[PDB]
Amino acid sequence: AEPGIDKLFGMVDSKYRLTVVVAKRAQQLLRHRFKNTVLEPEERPKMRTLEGLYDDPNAVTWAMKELLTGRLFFGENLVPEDRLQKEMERLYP
Amino acid sequence: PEWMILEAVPVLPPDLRPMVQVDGGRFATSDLNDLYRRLINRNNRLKKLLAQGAPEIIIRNEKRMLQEAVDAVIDNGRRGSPVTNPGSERPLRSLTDILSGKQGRFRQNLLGKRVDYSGRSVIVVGPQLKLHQCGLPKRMALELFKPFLLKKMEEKAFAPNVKAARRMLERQRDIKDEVWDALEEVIHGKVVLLNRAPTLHRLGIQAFQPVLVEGQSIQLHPLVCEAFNADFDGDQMAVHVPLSSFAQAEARIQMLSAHNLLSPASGEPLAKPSRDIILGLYY
Amino acid sequence: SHGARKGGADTALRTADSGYLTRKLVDVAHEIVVREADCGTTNYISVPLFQMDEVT
Amino acid sequence: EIKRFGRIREVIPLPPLTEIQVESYKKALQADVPPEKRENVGIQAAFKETFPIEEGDKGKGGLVLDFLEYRIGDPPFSQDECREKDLTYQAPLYARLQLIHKDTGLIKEDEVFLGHLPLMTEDGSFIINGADRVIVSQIHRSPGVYFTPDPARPGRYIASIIPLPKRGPWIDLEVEASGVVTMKVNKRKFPLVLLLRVLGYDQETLVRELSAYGDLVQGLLDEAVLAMRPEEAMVRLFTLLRPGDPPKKDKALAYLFGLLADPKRYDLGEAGRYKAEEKLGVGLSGRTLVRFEDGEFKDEVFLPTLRYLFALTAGVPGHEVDDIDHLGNRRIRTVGELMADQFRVGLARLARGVRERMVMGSPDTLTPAKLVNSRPLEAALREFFSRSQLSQFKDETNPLSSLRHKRRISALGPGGLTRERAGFDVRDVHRTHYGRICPVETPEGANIGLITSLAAYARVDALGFIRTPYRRVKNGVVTEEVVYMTASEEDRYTIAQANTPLEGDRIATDRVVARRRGEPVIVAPEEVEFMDVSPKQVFSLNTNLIPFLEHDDANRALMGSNMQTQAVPLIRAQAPVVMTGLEERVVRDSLAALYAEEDGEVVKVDGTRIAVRYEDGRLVEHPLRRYARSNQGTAFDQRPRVRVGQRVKKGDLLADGPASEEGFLALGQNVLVAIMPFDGYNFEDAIVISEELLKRDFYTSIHIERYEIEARDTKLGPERITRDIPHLSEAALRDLDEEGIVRIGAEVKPGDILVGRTSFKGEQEPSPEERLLRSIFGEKARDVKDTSLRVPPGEGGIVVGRLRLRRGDPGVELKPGVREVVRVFVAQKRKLQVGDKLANRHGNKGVVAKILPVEDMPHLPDGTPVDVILNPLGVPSRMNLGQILETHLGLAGYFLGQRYISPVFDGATEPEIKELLAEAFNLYFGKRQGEGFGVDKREKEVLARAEKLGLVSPGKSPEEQLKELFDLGKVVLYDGRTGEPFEGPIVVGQMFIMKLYHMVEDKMHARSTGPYSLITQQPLGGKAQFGGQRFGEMEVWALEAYGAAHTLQEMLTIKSDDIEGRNAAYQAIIKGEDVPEPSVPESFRVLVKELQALALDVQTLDEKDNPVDIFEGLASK
Amino acid sequence: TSVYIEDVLHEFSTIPGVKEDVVEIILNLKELVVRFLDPKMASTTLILRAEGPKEVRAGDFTPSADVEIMNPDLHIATLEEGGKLYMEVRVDRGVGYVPAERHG
Amino acid sequence: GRLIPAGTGSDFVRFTQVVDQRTLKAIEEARKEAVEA
Amino acid sequence: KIAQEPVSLETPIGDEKDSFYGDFIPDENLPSPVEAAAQSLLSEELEKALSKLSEREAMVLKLRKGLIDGREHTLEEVGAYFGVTRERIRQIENKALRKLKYHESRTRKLRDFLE
Amino acid sequence: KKEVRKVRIALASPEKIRSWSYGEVEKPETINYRTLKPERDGLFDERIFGPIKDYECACGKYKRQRFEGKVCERCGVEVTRSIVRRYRMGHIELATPAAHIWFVKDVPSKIG
RNA sequence: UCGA
DNA sequence: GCATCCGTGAGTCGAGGGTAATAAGCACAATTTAACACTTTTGTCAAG
DNA sequence: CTTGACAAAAGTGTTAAATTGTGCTATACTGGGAGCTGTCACGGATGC
Ligand SMILES: [Mg+2]
Ligand SMILES: [Zn+2]
Repeated sequence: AEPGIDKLFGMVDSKYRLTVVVAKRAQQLLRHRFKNTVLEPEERPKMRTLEGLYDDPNAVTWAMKELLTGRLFFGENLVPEDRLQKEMERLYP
Repeated sequence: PEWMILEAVPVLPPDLRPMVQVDGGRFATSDLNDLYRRLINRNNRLKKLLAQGAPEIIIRNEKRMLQEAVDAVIDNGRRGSPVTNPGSERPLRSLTDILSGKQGRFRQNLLGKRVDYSGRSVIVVGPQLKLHQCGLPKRMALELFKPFLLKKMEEKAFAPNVKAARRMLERQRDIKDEVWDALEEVIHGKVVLLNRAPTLHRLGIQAFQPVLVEGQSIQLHPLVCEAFNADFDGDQMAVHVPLSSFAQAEARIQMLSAHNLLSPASGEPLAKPSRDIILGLYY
Repeated sequence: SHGARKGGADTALRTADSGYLTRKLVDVAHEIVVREADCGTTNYISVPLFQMDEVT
Repeated sequence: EIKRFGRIREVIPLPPLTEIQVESYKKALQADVPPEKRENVGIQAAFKETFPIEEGDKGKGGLVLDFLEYRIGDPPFSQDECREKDLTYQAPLYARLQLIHKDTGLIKEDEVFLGHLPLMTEDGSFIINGADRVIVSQIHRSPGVYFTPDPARPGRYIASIIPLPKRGPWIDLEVEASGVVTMKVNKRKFPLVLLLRVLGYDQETLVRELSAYGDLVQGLLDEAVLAMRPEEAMVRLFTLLRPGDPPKKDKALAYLFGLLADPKRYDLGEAGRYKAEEKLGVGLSGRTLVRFEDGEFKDEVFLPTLRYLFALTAGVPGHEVDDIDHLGNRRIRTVGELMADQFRVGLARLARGVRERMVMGSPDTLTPAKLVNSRPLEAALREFFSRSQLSQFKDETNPLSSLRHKRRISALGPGGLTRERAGFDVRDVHRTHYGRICPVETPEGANIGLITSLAAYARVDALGFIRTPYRRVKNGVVTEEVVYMTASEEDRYTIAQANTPLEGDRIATDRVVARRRGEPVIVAPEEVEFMDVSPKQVFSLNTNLIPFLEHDDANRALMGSNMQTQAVPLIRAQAPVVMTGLEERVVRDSLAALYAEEDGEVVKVDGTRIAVRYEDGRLVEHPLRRYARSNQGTAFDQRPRVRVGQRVKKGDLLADGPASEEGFLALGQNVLVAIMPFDGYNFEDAIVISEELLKRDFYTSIHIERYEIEARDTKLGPERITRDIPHLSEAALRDLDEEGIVRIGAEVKPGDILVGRTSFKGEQEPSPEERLLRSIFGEKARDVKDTSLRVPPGEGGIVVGRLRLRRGDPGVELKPGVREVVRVFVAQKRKLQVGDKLANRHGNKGVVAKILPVEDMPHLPDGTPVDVILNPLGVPSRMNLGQILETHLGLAGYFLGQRYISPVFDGATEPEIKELLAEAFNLYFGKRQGEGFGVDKREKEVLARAEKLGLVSPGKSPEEQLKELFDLGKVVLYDGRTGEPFEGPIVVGQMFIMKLYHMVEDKMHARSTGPYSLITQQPLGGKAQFGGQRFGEMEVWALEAYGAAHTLQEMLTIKSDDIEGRNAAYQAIIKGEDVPEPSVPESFRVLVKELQALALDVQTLDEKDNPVDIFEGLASK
Repeated sequence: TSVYIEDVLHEFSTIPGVKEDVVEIILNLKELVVRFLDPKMASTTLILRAEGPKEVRAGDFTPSADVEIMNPDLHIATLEEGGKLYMEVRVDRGVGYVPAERHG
Repeated sequence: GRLIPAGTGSDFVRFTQVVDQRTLKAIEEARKEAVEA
Repeated sequence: KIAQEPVSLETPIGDEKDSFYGDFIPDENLPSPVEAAAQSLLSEELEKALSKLSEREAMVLKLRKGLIDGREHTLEEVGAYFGVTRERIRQIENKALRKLKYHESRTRKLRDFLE
Repeated sequence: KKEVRKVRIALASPEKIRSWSYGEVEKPETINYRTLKPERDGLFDERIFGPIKDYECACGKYKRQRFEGKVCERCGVEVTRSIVRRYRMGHIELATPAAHIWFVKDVPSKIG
C-alpha cells in the first residue's frame, strides 16, 4: 500500500477530508515549483531513476509526506480566501 | 393551463438535427427533420386553404391532420401507428423518443458516456505484482498519456517544444529510448484505474500503480481478480485515468486497490487467498 | 442434458433480472448520504440473537 | 502407424452434411428439371400460385395472363469473379407467359425477363454483394391443428389451427366459461355456432353429429341466430369484426372469401395439410379451410377439428392433446422453402404490378413485354437474402465453421418467436429430441437453447418433419433396415440403444436399454423393436469430435464445441493424435479440400496447379487457391500432398485445406502437456507456454485484412488515385510501385499509406498566424490536398492482393458519382503472442501468461521439457475428465505415435489405456536400460514420498513403482529452474489444444483524444472508430461508492464531452499546469434545448432562486 | 536468417515447379544446421540452383570455403517436371533465439 | 455534470483548507496588518 | 447521384436493436483539443518570433499578412500608415520575411506545421 | 460567473416560445439540391439559427471577427461562431391552435 | 450474431 | 368494488457489421447563373 | 526607401445561356386497405 496510510486516516475524522487536504496542498506545490514546502533535502521524496536520481515531480506523493510530518495545518474556515490566496501567489513565482 | 394548447411550435436548432455527408458522398440526417418538415407542410397548406375560404370540411380535416402531425412530432406512437420514413418500417424518432428509453439521451448520455484517455485489453496473471501494481501495455500507455509525454518532452530536451513532440511521436513507430524512458519519469506517483464489466461491487473498479511491461496484454494482482468477478478464461478489462490532481488524490486515496481490502457488504476480507495459494499453503 | 441446459438458461435470464433490481435500488436510497455525525435521534430497534426453530 | 478403437460399429456412414442447405434449396430449383414436367411446389408453386392472372369476365376489357416456363441458366459471372466485383452471384431467369384477350380470343404469347435471382454456390453458401453469406435454417411449429388443455378453464380442452406465417390467421376453439362455447380469432369472441352459418349447416346437421360424443350438445346450440341462413347471418360478424367499412351484403361475400377460400391468402404448407389431415382422422386435398363453391362456402376443415376437439374433451381414447414443442409437431424452414415463399409473396407484389397496369390503358398494344415488371420481384428476393434475420455473414473462420453454421437452426426471425417472448419450454430440450438436434451445443450467452444445432444422422424432408435413423429388429435379429422413423412415429415403437449388448448379431443379456417417447425402460429379447445406428447421431458435428466426451459435463462440452467454431487456421497444424475418427468426412463433406474425382495419375505437382491425367485418357487438372483471404480474415490454403507423379484411386486426397492434415481436420496441436500449479502463473484457468514451440512455430497463423478506398467525385469536382501529394517527403513515397498504390510484398507499419488519393479542400482564408506561416516558407497553397488512405494501428505486414477497377472497366459498375476504387489485401504472419485465447476440445479455456524460455522447464530423464504446464484447478470445478483421459492416452501414445480413434461413448476404456501405459513404459525403461542408465536418485526420492500416501504400492522395487506411477498418468518431473524434482508425480502427456479467434493483437485498443459524435459531443466508441470506453450507469454508481467526487466530475465533464473542458485540459497537461474546473458537460446543454423543443421551460437557478445563463450569450435574442 | 529468390513477391507466392510454397521451404530453413570452418566469420552468403525434375536439399547448394552442411539429406522442396529455381541465403551467427520479426 | 454533494466534494469536507508552515506564519502576520487603520 | 435522399440517422445496424447509425458520425466541424493547442501554439511561438524583427517592419508585417484586425491591409494602406510609399512597404516585406527566414532556417523551432 | 445549485422546470407559454425563437421556419425543405446552402426559410437556415461558418456571414461581405454581432445588410446573418446553431431555436406559427398530446394521453391526463 |  | 384492457420495463462493456435502387408532361414566364468586356487595384520590375 | 512602367490580379458592367417556377390538359373516371400471431408483471382507467 501507500506508505504512511494508517496514520493519515488516523488524523482526519472523515476519510474524505484527507483527500481534500492532499488535493489542495499538492496543487499548491505544482503552483510554485516545489518552493513552498516544509520538506528539507533529506525528506525530499526522491524517485529512483536510471539517468539521475531527482525529486519525484508528482504532487500527490509530496503531499503525502508533507502531511506525514504534520508540519502543515488543515481546517475549515481557516482564513478568508482573499488574503489566503493573495499572499500565496506572492511569496513564490 | 392555456399554454397546453400552445400555438407557436418551438423548432430545434439545425446542428441538433444534423445533416452531413460522408466518404461515400451521400447525405444522412435524423428523423426529427422529416417530422418537422411534414408538419410545416400541413400547417402551411392549411393556411393557404383558410384565407381562400375553402369548404369547412376540408378545413376541419386539415386541422385534424395538424394536431395528429404535431403530436406525432412529439410522442410518436402515442396515437396509432407512428409515421415512418415512407416504405421503411423504421419509426421516425421524435423528441420524447430520444428523451426517454434505454439509449435515450438520458441514460445513454447523462448517466454514462464515452470518455477520452482510455482503452482496454485482455488480462494476464500478476504473481510478481503487488496490490498496487498493474501490467500496462507499452503502446497503449504511449497513446494514453500522450499529453503528459508531450510536456515531459518539453522539459527533458529532445525537441524544442510542444508540437515538435507530437509530430516526433505520431509518425514513425520510432519508440527509441527517448520516449520509453521519459513516459517513465511522468509515470511514477500518479496511478490509474482498472474495471472489469459487469461493475457490481465498487471493487469492480480499482486503482493500481502503472508499470509498463512489454506486451499487448494486462497484468493484475491474482487476488483482487476475484473481486472483479473475473477469471482468466479470456476476459477483457478497461483502463482510464484521473486527470485532475484533485481527482488523482481521490484515485490514490480511497480509489486505490491497496486501500479498500475488505467487503463493503459483509465486512469480511476481500482479496483473501484464492485457489493455488490456498492449495500450496495448506499442503 | 435436459436438466443442465434448463439450469443454464435459468441463470442467464436471472442475471438480466439482477440488473433490473440493482438499477431500481440505486434510484431510491441514492439521495441518502451520511451527513450529520449525530442526528440526535433517541430512537432505536433491538435485534434479538434468538431465533425460533420451526416445528422444533 | 494408426491404431483406432470402439465396439459398436457404424452400419452406415453419415449422409452428406452439405445437403440440408443445398438439396432442400435444390428442390425449389428444378434447374435441369424439364419446363413441362416439374414439381409444382417450391419455385414452381411461386408461379402456379400467382398465376393465372386475370381481370374481367369475357367483358369489355378482359385480360388473362397464363404461366409457362422460367429459363434457368446463364450465370453472368463465376463465384470468384463476383466476389472481387462486389456483385451478387446470380443468374437470369426467363418466364414465358401468354396474354389472352377475353374478347377476341386472340392468344398473344410473350416470354419475359424477370430479373437476376441469386443462385446457390457449391458448398451451399450464396454470394451477395461480393461477400460470402449464408441462410441459416429457421424453425417453427408445423402448420395444422393442435389441442392443449384449456389455459383458462380448469378441466376443459382448447384447440388451435394455423398455416404458414402471416399466410393465414390463428384459430382457437376455446370454451369461455359460460357453459356455452366461444371461438376467438384475431382479438374477438364469437360463438362456435356463429361461423357455421355459411358453412352449409343449420339446426339439423348440427344436432346430427353433436350428441354422437357425450354431454356436448347445448353449448353448440343457439336460437336468436340459428333461425337465420348462410347468406343472411353472414353479415353479422362481418358487421362486427370490421366496423371500418359499411356492413353491406355483397361485401360479406368478398371480405370473408379471401380469408379462407382464397388459396393464396390462406396458403397452408403441404406438411400442414398432411399432418393435420392424418391427425384429426380425416382427409383433405385443398390447402384452404373451405372451398369457394358457387355462392356459399362448402366445408372441409372445421367439421373434423370439431369432431376431434369434442372427442378429446369428452375423453374418448385415441383423441389426445397434441404435444406443443414436440418435434413431430414442429417443422423446419429450409433454404428452398424460404426462397420459394418469398418468391410467392414478392411475385404477388408483381401481380399488383400486372393487374393494375393492364387497366389504365389501351388493350390494342398489349403484351406481357410491357405488362411485366422487375423491381417488385427482384428487389423482394434481393431483400430476403440480406436484410432478413436468417441471412448473414458466412462463417469462414474455418471449414468446420461454415459447416456447423450451415447446420445450425434458429427459432428466431420473421414469423418465429422473438427475444421478448421466450419461456422455459421454448429453449428447452423435448423428450423425443434425441438423434435429431444437439442437446448441448448452443451459444453460452442469452441464446442458450435458442439456437440449436442439427445432429449427425438426422435428416429433414420437404415436410419439415425431422427423421432420425434407427434400426428395426425382430427377436434379436439385427436387420439392415435403416429406419428414418418420424418423431411422431418415434414415440410409437420401442427403441433400444446403440450401446445394447451386441453379440453374434443377437441379443445377449435379457435386460436391455430402451424407451418410448423418451422414457427409459428395461426390456426383454422379445419386445425389442428398434435400435440405434450409432450414438454419434445424439450430438452435433463439433460435439462429436470430442473423445471420451462421456466423461465431460455438458457445460464445458458445449463450450468445447462452439470453441471449435472459434478456431483459426494453422500453418503447421496437426490433427489430434487422439480423435473420434470422424475427421475423414469432416474434410470431405466440408468441400474445402481437393480429391481425385476418378482413377488417374499425377503429372505435375506445382502448388499452383496439380495436373492429373486420369485413367479415362482425358487431360484434366485441378488448380489451387493458395493463401486467400476469408470473411474472418482467416487464411485459406491448400497444400498438395502428392508427388511429381503417381497413380491414385477415386476419392484420394491430392490437396489439403485451411486446416486439413492428410484428410483430417487439424485445429491445434497435440503438444506435450503438464499439469501443476507453476509459480501461480496458471492461476484460475490461466495458461502458460514454452519458447520451444515458438521456434517450431506450432501455433502460428496467417491473417489477411481488406483495405479499400473510393475516388468519389466531389461537388467541387472529381478526385483520383495517384502518386502525388503536395507536402509529402520522398520517404513515404517508397513502397508505391509506379502508380500510387503499394506494390506486392511490401511491409507496411501501421502508419503506412497503401492507396493515395487527391482532392481539393473547400476554399477558406487561412487564419492570420497560418497566413504568415504560409508566407515565411512561401509554401505554395496547393489547392489539391492529401486524401491518402493509411493503415490502422496494430495491422501490419506484407501485401498480396492488389486489385483496382476504375469506372467503365470491363465487367464493373460503380456508385452514381464515383470515379475509381482501390482494394488491397494486407497479409500478416501472426505468431502466437502473450495473452492470446487458447482452449481444448474438452471445454477448458484460458489465455497465454508469460511464455517461459526453453532453458527452464519441467523436463524428464530424457531431458525433453514440456510445452504448457496447465494448472489443475478448473478441472474439478468445471468437471471435465475427458481432457484427463485424453492426456493419459497421449501420455502412453506419444511414445508409440499411433493414432487414437475414440468415438463418442464408444472407444478407449481404463483397461485398454492401462495396457498402453504398461507397454510404453516397458519400452521406455528399456530405452534407458540399454543406453547405460538406471533409476535416478531424485526419482527414488519422489517414489519414496509418494509411497507415504500409498500412491505407489509399497514393497515393490522403484522400477515397478515407476511403472505404476507412469501408468497413473503421472511421471517424475525436474524443475528446469532448480533441477530438483517435485514433491510428487505430475500427470503429463500428449493433449489436443487450439488457438482461439480472439487475438490480443486486435482486441487491444486505446485513445487519448479522438473525434466526437455530431449530435452530442460525447466521444466515439469502437476500435477502428478510434474512440474511448464508456462509463456505464453502474460504473458511475461504483465510482460514487468509493466517494471520488472529482474523478466522477472530470469523468462526466472534462474527460468526456465538456465544451472547453477537454480542450483546456489538453492545454493544461501540454503546458504541465493543472486542469481547471469544467462548466457544462454539453450533452446536458443539448438535453436543455431538446426540452426547449418540447416547450419545457428549463430554468437553472443559483444559490437563491435566480435565472442563470447556461448558454453564454448564446440565445438572448 | 536471410533468404532471397529472384522469383517471388513475398514469403507466400507459389513458385512454379515447386510443390511446397515459400513459407514451407522456410519450414525447412530453421531446421537446417550449418557450421563454419572459421571462428572469425560473422556473416556469409550461399547460392543455390535446382533445375529440371530434380529435388532440392541442403547438399544441393553451392559449396564454398568455411562452410559445411550437417544434413545434406534435409528435404527442401519436391521439384516437379522442369522446375527452375534460383536461391540465396545469408546464414549468420549469434546467440540465443531471435524471431524474424525482431531483426531486419 | 457538477460536483457531487457527497464524497470528497462533500459539502462537509470540501471546505477544508491547508497551509504549509512558512506561508502559514506568512499570512498569520499579515492579518495583523489591519490593526493599524 | 442527386436522386437518393438523405439516409436516416436512426437506421439500426448490425444484428441488434441497440446498434445505431447517428452516433457513429465524427464531429470535425468543431476544433479538437490537439487542434486547439496546435493553433494556440503556432500563435504563441510566432508571437515571440515577432520581436526579433525591426520595430517598424514587424508592425507592418502584421497588416500585409492580415494579423492585427484580421483583415489584410494593402501596400497602399500600410504606406498610408507609416507615411511611406507602397513600394517601401513592399521591400519592407521582402527583407522582413527573409530576416525571419534566417532565424527559422537556424532555430528549427517552428519547422513543424508543414501539414 | 455564478454557481448553479438549482434546476427548475415549468410550462413554456406561446409568447415565451416566440421570444426563444429567432424566426419562423417557412419552407419545409432542407437545402438546395445544388448549392447545399440552407434554403431561404429552410429548417437548416443560417440566416436566423446561426452561420454555417465560424465568425462569418452568409454572402461573405463580412468574413472576419472585425465585425462582431453586426447583422449583415446583404444577407441578414449575425456574424458569430457557428456554435449558436446548436443553441438558437426557431418556431412555427400554427394557423389553428393545437394542444400537446403529452398531458392529454398520459395516465393522469392533466387537461382532462 | 459472439466473446467476458 | 370485480374482471379486463392501454401503458412501461427488461444487464455490462465490447468485436464486428455495414453500403442502395418506382410512379405524367409540355409550354413558358421568371429568375439564376454563366459569359464576357473592360476599369481599377495591386504586386512586380527597372532603376533612382 | 522612391518614381514611372507594366503584367497580372482583381473589380465591375452588361448579356447570353440555364435553371427554375407556373398553369393547364375537357369522354368519363365519385366510401381505403393490409393483414398477424409462442410472454410477463403491475398500475390505472374503465366497463360490470
Ligand atoms: Mg472470465
Ligand atoms: Zn452577408
